[PDB]
Amino acid sequence: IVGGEDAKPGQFPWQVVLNGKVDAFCGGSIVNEKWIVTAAHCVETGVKITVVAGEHNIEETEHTEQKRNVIRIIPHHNYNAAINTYNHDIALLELDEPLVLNSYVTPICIADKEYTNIFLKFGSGYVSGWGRVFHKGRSALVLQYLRVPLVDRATCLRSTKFTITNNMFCAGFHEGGRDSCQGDSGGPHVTEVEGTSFLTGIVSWGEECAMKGKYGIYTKVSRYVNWIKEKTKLT
Amino acid sequence: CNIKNGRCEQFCKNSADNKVVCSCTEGYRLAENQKSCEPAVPFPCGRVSVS
Ligand SMILES: *C[C@@](*)(O)[C@H](CCCNC(N)=[NH2+])NC(=O)[C@@H]1CCCN1C(=O)[C@H](N)Cc1ccccc1
Ligand SMILES: [Ca+2]
Repeated sequence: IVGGEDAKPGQFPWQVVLNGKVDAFCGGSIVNEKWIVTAAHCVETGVKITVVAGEHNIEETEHTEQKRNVIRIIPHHNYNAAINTYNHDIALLELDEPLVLNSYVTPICIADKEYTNIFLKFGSGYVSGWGRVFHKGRSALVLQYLRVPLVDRATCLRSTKFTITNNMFCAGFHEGGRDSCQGDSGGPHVTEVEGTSFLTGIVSWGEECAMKGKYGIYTKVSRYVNWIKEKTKLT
Repeated sequence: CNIKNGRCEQFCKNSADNKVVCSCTEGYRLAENQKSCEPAVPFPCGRVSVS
């Protein structure tokens, strides 16, 4: 996260970090005790991945961390149908052992297609992660977060020569300076509805970070809500 | 549901009579005022409880 600030412990209890061949390489959010939702481009290959919930400072011990293994990975079925577009950039991770829910480990809410879109159109969401704090810079030790405004589709489109699909939205500031960045992918874009946060996006891609005239590109979760609820059912 | 979500805290749907039926997401219960949403579990989704 560029131009954000330190979260407080438990401020984003749905946030998780992904560790693997690279440490702290992407984020994710808790769907329920057994399932994480993240970005598909974080979890290509069948490489072993670990999840840490209740994480705050990745170099220290807070005694709130819960580490789990990923036993199953379901990228969206249409991800990488078209090469290098990052359309459908969303994936689900099944944990080997259920998370124990507490003040530091809490699911994010997921509304239906209609209300997810309504909440997105509130025009203001929070994004968080342990990604780069400067472009081609250092990764964060303490969890960062940033409020980012929604950008209208027409402006979004003209901001980049790459394709923006209806499964994506733009968010960021017209003057730049504040943005998600490398390492933040899979992290939740959440909208707070009277004290209750709902998942409205996933950090996906961009062109550099925090540059003026450019915006962060996010997976539009409203389009995948039915898919998420179908795949993550607890029995 | 036209104005302010039919004063529903979370979800709203049009019944009839120009009336409103409110509802909440999983982990929450419809409060007896038939508008607000109350936690029905120890750690409901989307809430900060670290205090
Ligand atoms: C995987 C995520 O950590 C990362 C998040 C980047 C978010 N950027 C901003 N400004 N909010 N996503 C990616 O790295 C994705 C997938 C792989 C490539 N990619 C990019 O964002 C590249 N920057 C896309 C690109 C732009 C210009 C030229 C080539 C590639
Ligand atoms: Ca720690």
